[PDB]
This record gives sequence, structure tokens and C-alpha cells, in this order.
Amino acid sequence: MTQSPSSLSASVGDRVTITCRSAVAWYQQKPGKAPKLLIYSSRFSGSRSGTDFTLTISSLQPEDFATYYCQQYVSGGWLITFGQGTKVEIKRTVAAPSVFIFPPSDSQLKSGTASVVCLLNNFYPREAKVSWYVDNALQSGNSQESVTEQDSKDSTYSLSSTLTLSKADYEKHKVYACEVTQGTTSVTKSFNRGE
Amino acid sequence: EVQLVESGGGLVQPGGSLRLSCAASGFDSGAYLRHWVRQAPGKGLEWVASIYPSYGYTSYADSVKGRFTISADTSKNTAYLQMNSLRAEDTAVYYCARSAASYYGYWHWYHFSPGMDYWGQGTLVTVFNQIKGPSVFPLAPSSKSTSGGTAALGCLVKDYFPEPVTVSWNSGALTSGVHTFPAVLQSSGLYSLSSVVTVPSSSLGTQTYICNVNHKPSNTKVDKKVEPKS
Ligand SMILES: [Cl-]
Ligand SMILES: [Cl-]
Ligand SMILES: [Cl-]
Ligand SMILES: [Cl-]
Ligand code: NA
Ligand code: NA
Ligand code: NA
Ligand code: NA
Ligand code: NA
Ligand code: NA
Ligand code: NA
Repeated sequence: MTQSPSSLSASVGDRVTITCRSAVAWYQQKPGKAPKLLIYSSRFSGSRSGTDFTLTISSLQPEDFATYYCQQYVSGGWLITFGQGTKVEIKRTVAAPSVFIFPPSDSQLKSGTASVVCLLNNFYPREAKVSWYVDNALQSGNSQESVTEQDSKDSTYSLSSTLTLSKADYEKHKVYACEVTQGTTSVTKSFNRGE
Repeated sequence: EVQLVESGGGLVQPGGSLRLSCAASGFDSGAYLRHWVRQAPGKGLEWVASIYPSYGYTSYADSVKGRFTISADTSKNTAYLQMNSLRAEDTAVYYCARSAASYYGYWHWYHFSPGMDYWGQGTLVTVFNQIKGPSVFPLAPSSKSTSGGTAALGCLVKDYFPEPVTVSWNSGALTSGVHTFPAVLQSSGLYSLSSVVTVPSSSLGTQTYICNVNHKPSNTKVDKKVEPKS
């Protein structure tokens, strides 16, 4: 089944509704913990808007920030199906990322491949565009991103972008730049090969 | 009170075999169904199989049919998931869960079955086609210790298989400001990951920084000192 909001940002004490396309169950799972049953068919309350099913939280408490999974028992075949899952995240003020760029290590170069790593540290919200430039040519297809979960304390995200080059390509070029863009602002850290 | 404890997960080659146990403590099977539900790393929940222990009824996800069987030994109040003909996609954490049941509730009213009120912590199945330990490269500090503010530094751990890998800083002395990112599957089919930390620039050259990477599938631990570049 399909869950509508997929991701949602909300604050503590807010009315929260995620929907799900005759009987369903909702489960709460926090990272590294197991699913915990919430309700079937308390601040949690179910509904049945038309054919689709709805779960509403009234005064979102700091413990309810988690991922939510729709679930149903299919009568035919004795099946169970789950929803794709909806994640409720803590809204906070915007926070610009501290941006850092890392040349490949010399040890790695000996092996014939060059990883260049860009870091976006402790920022909010999650959406950000990260773009690699080698001597001002925008890179495509040679990079991979990874993002942490929302930090329990300051409620922000960290992100890593990793550019993978052959050592031969890396030594052909001079300026390496990581440009990170959020809304009306862009921040670009860079280095010349060899300093 | 109610306890459900799963065991048996481990490394296994493709086309191999595994059997999990789910031990029950505090309730009576027969009045509670047992369900195997698996969660692939980074993904959501996928039903695997279910069983009515008192009556021995079974139902399977289509993706599992003809490969896994589920069973319960009524004597020890433990349920079993035997898995065969494994393929890479079967890697997951395998939860065992219980839900209130009734002969009639089951035969005629399955759509309105009560929810899965207790779940175990899960057992991890890793299907591997090779075991490769990691390479660990320093992400050398972004400042020169005269820069006078915050520096970032890190470890790149790459080209290892299968998951997982755990990272710590200064044997776990350093945890404030650490970020260890989820691993990514590279196009070589090997996982790669990065772990970073922010520290005061002035501390570079006084304080040593060592990341500790532990790859239990290869029984390997690597300690890397991250030094400033020049
Ligand atoms: Cl090369
Ligand atoms: Cl190494
Ligand atoms: Cl600098
Ligand atoms: Cl890759
Ligand atoms: Na090395
Ligand atoms: Na390499
Ligand atoms: Na290039
Ligand atoms: Na495999
Ligand atoms: Na600097
Ligand atoms: Na470790
Ligand atoms: Na060392």
C-alpha cells in the first residue's frame, strides 16, 4: 500500500496526519529499535477517509518523532502487506552547513583511485544540491551521497558527497570544488592539487 | 513481561541454508500467531511468513514461496524459519512478531485480525558472495592548526563486503561531534562509508586522532592515525 506524506516535518504539540491508500494497523519504529504497535481498526486516533485510511496525532510528543508503517491483513491467501512508510521529522530553524572538502590521501593514490569527499555538517532542512567541479567542469555520474539521521540533540542533518576518480584523471586536473546550494545561497569549498 | 527472542541469523553463501528460532516467554502460543517480518537495511518492512502454532497453518509471501518454510515446536513454545536457496536480496534483519488469534477469527475474519502487539529485537541474515575487509584512508584535517577555528577530519573506509562495519574515534573516547555515515553500495558491488568529526584547530598537533574500524565478517579491525597534511 501507498502512504501519502512519505516525509513530514512538524513540531512538538502539532496536529499530524499521514494517510494510507476495511481494517488497518499503524506501527511506530524508531531507528535501531523494533516496530511497536500503535492502534488497529491516546494522542493517536484512526480514521477511514473514503477508501483510504488515516492516522492522526494530536499533541505530538518528543517521543513520537519516528517512521510510521501502515499495515493490513489480506483475507485472501492469509497475506500481510505493509506501507512504504512515512517519516515525521522535527522542524527547527534553518541552519547553514559547515562545508569541508578533502583531497584524496596519498596512500589511496598509490592504489590507482582517488576519492574526493565533501562534507555538509549540521544543517537544516534536508534538501540541498551538491555539485562537483573539476577545473570548472561540472561532474556527472561519478559521485555518491550519504545523509545521517536527524541528530537527537540539535535536530540537524549531516551529509557526505563522494567523488570517485581514477588516479590518472585526478592528476590531470588542478582545481577541485564542492558547491552546496540551499535556497538563495551557495557555498563552495575548493583546493588546488598539491596546494 | 511478554518476551520474544530471535536467534540464528548469520553469514551464509548464496544457495545456502539457515534456520532461525523465536523463543517465547510469558504467553501461550495457539492463542497468538507468530509472524516473520524482515527489514532490509535502509528499507521498510516486508512480510515473510506467518504461522498459527497450535494448528500449524502456514502462509508465505510470494517472493518466499517454495524457498522458506515456517514451523513451530509446541513443546518449547518456539517458532522456526528455515531458509533455503538464498539469494542476495534476502539480506535483512528478521523480526519475529505475535498477534492475538482465534480459530474463527482466523478462518472467516482475517482482514480484521488484531495487530502485532509484541516484536522481538530481530536477527540479522547476511548473504555474502565474498568476504572482503576494508581499506581505511585518512581524511586529513581541513585546517592547519593556525587556522584558529574548527577543523574537520575523518576516515574513508571503502571496498569491504558484506555489511556491516562499525566506527569509533579514539577507542570511543571521542563521540561528541562524530558523524558516521550509512554505507553506500558502490558500482563495484563493494560498500564504502565515511566517518568524520569536528575538533578545535588548536588541538591538531597536540591531540592525536585515531579512527577504529571493525569489520566482524572478516574478523578485522583497522586503527588509522589521522595526521595533518604538511
Ligand atoms: Cl591510474
Ligand atoms: Cl587499510
Ligand atoms: Cl584553509
Ligand atoms: Cl560507485
Ligand atoms: Na594506506
Ligand atoms: Na581505492
Ligand atoms: Na573528471
Ligand atoms: Na551476495
Ligand atoms: Na581553514
Ligand atoms: Na569500532
Ligand atoms: Na595506530
